[PDB]
Amino acid sequence: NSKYITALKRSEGQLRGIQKMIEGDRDCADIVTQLTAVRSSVERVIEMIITENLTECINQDDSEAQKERLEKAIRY
Amino acid sequence: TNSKYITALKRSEGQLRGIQKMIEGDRDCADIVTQLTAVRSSVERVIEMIITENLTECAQKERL
Amino acid sequence: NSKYITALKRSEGQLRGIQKMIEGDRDCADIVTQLTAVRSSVERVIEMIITENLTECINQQKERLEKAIRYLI
Amino acid sequence: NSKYITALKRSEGQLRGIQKMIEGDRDCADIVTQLTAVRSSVERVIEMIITENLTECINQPLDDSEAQKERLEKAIRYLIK
Repeated sequence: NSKYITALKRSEGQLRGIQKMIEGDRDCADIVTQLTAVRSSVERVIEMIITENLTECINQDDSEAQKERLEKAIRY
Repeated sequence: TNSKYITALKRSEGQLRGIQKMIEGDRDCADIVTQLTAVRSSVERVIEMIITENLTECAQKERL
Repeated sequence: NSKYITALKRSEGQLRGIQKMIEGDRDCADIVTQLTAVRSSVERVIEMIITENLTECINQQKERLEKAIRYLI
Repeated sequence: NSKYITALKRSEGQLRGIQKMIEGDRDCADIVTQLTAVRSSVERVIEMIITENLTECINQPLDDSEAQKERLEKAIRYLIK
């Protein structure tokens, strides 16, 4: 649980860093590179919740477990 | 053009604080996945707007 | 088992058609959307084989558990 | 573009491979190992067409400037797909 808190705190702080870069008129490729890392850290939190939710979801839903399986095959 | 993207990332920054409050109060994790997917999409929208901002008047900035 | 002849044979003719489209020097957006359709239907066949594997372990045991650790590589 | 053609031929041919692994009933962790292999070869073809299209869009641009923002369409497909 609190793993996901600290990871989302990292993503929140990185978005504050990117705001300070846009304020500093930093280069748009440097902006896009850091925004890309934020996108990836949020997706990593999504992957970790869907992994944990699958591994208790098979020990038990309805047809929302196919969403979890769809997600894991698409990320694979 | 700066404050446009500042405001959009301030909105995403606060949505990540909201999702931390959702995790701390133990909500259904479909709701959490949906909100994080909205955060990822609003970040992707800012990426897309910045890239199509400069490549009209672009030298070289790229990404994968 | 023999449900999935048809989606895979469709994905075969789909990839043959993309080969003709690239041969026909046809538009790139059309080519990558037909390729994403291939990849999605192959993913859907993966998804159905995983899902009916996961139901078949329920009403009969490590076989659910290394199905779970398959999805997480 | 024969470089794409060889990889799509490998993809069709082991799709026949997966189909005739269903026509043995080979049990199915090995057929989804092979289906995963098909999926990732099609995805690395998709990524290759998309990058060399993107460097075609930037490096060899259209003479209509407003129609050269089909940069916008390849960037939106790059991001959300």
